[PDB]
Amino acid sequence: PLYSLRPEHARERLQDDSVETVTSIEQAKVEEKIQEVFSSYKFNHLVPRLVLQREKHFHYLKRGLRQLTDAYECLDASRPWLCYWILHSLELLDEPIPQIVATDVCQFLELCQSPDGGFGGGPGQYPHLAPTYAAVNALCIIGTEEAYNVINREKLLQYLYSLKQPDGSFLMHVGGEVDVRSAYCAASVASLTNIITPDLFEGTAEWIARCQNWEGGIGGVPGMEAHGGYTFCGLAALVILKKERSLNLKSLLQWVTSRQMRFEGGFQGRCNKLVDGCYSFWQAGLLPLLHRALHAQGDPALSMSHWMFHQQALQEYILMCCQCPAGGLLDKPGKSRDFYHTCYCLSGLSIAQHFGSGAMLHDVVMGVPENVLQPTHPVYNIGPDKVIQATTHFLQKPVPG
Amino acid sequence: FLSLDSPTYVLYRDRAEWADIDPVPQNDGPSPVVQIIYSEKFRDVYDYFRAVLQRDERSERAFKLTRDAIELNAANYTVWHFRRVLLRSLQKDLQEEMNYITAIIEEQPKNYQVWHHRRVLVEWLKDPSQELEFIADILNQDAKNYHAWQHRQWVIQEFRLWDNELQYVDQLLKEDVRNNSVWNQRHFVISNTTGYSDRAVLEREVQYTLEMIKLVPHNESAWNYLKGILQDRGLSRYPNLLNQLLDLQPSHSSPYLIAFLVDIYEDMLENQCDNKEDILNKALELCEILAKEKDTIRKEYWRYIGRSLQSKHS
Ligand SMILES: Cn1cncc1[C@@](O)(c1ccc(C#N)cc1)c1cc2cc([N+](=O)[O-])cc(-c3cccc(C#N)c3)c2o1
Ligand SMILES: CC(C)=CCC/C(C)=C/CC/C(C)=C/COP(=O)(O)OP(=O)(O)O
Ligand SMILES: [Zn+2]
Repeated sequence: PLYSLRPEHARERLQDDSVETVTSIEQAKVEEKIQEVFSSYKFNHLVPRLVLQREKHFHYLKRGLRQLTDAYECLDASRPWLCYWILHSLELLDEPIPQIVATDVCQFLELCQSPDGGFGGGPGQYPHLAPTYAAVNALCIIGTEEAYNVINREKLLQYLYSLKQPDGSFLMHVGGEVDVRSAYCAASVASLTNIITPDLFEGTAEWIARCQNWEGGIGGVPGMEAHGGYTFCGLAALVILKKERSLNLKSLLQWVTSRQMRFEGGFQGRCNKLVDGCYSFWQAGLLPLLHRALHAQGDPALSMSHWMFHQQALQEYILMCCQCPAGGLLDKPGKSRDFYHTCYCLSGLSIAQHFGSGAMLHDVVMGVPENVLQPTHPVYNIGPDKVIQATTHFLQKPVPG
Repeated sequence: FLSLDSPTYVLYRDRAEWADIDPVPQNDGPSPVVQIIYSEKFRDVYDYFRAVLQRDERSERAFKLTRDAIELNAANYTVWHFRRVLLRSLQKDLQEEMNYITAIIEEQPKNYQVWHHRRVLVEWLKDPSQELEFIADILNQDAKNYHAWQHRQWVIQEFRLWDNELQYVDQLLKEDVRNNSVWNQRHFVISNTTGYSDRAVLEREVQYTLEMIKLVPHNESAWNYLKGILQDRGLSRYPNLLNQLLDLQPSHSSPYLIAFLVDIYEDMLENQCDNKEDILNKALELCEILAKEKDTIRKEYWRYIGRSLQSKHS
């Protein structure tokens, strides 16, 4: 019944060839900890039931959306993210955003918006591409005429241009660093608000492909190790610019699929590193992207009902190991809950239980049927309906200049 | 001067040399959202940072204040930006600043801002003298720190310090041959120095990799490296590899060896090989074994490879 509890699964435990290194030891430690969770039912003599704690997760989010303890002082420069993560989690849990909350969020992101374009981490903070991606996304989840108008489109385009580099990349912020995240953030906000000029992403697709390395995945900058966070940013950015073909899609596919842990069931962000609930999105989310990329390329072998990753196993890892009894989700057992992980663990679960390739549509919901979440768009990670709604709305206005 | 965690630390509203300035509290609007209930020390420091930022006061006390703001939230890029403004405007000793950032990175190595700041300093002083060594100490605490490896690659590329890096790679590979970051660094050094076209180097590299594989058959890093340096020109371009791998299959077997075999067959089936009939079956058999027994977690992927191989070699 449950993939992770079957006896054969025990064979998937790490084989260290009797050669111990920091990597094997740490992989073994986490595996031992995950095995405990898996066996706890046989141990306590209870029949296993995988239940997503909606009610608990809802209170956690509902409250965080309003106020947080000093434990989040370190996110004082990431408030638009907090809005996005929470609003999106509630969105996935299919919980409505009272119009009074929506307007306060809209008003708050307004204070965050810079006079010169983009959004900052909080009121009066300089603009930065990461919080700009978060705000636009947050505003789009709300999807009202009020939210949409918050975005100063002319200044946004202007800000995007101030970050563009000759080699095709973008700075995260003025006087800041550059990496593939900026490429995605820029492409994401520019596409949704329809401000893409003919030369805005000149050479971007090319710069991103330079980030794909020998492993098949994508690194932060050319020459860097392949990582799930940057790989999602790279491929997703390319899908927006309709240039996925610029990548060796086959080595990428082989790389991401190998990132799923044979034992844990979840994903790691880099080869020879530990599994982590948030990568249920960054890594597993790549599969829908490649599925679509290959299909538009005319691939005749693509499955008609599943993504190219073990959906059941990823749902089992998330449901058994990533929930906090108090509400919220996390990295792995032993780690503390946080909204970031709550947002991406749920996003990842959504992907794992929802397949769609044109006319075909097939679901897989492990545990109780109430576990099924709302679908999420693999490129923007907001509801497919919010995507369509926002793009349709911003196409009513012309591209600035 | 007065450490933020010192027993005699005093809030800024209680400091004589700050009586003239009125702090500027943060405006979260009338109906706050994701409102953080900051501690006393925190909002005191930022209320005054906001004051100094608005007035755009480029003073030494402002400079000292940014340090406290940074310590409370090293991720506040706005504060780091103002600090760099003061560094130049006040003409601060940059080596002194190098000492400072060295210390903060030691404390918080998994932070984007601290590394970017160091890069800006190294760029300003045009001095990479202490970089390779500083990074080695960080990497000594966390051998896989992404920021550290990215900084290392930057310093090496910009100042052309390649001469000793392959040796450093060998040192760390000996420490942990499973460190994927080191294998990446290995590929980084070789492709930017000699390259993988010099047959002597490709020879040396594949021999070393195969050697590490014999020692640790289940280390996916050695395998990914072998595949990455050979997939370029095509795996079927090297006829001896196929059977050589088949030689250690009864003993040094792993789902990693099985998969490489499949990778060698599909390149063969794509480059006009003898007995295409038999190879396509060999491939489809391995795919099945993987999807059903040896590597079931990737079953959907292996059934796809099986199908696609049929779709084009049936
Ligand atoms: C490696 N890793 C794997 N799981 C988590 C991590 C991060 O170390 C990590 C992830 C992404 C990036 C990038 N870029 C940098 C670090 C990480 C920890 C963490 C905790 C919270 N939290 O709420 O307590 C919020 C954020 C956060 C804040 C702002 C933006 C983003 C984003 N994106 C994430 C956190 O981020
Ligand atoms: C839109 C956007 C901002 C996307 C970025 C997503 C993302 C998850 C980036 C992570 C990059 C990073 C610094 C990883 C290494 O940290 P680590 O060593 O702690 O992680 P690891 O050990 O799991 O590799
Ligand atoms: Zn995580």
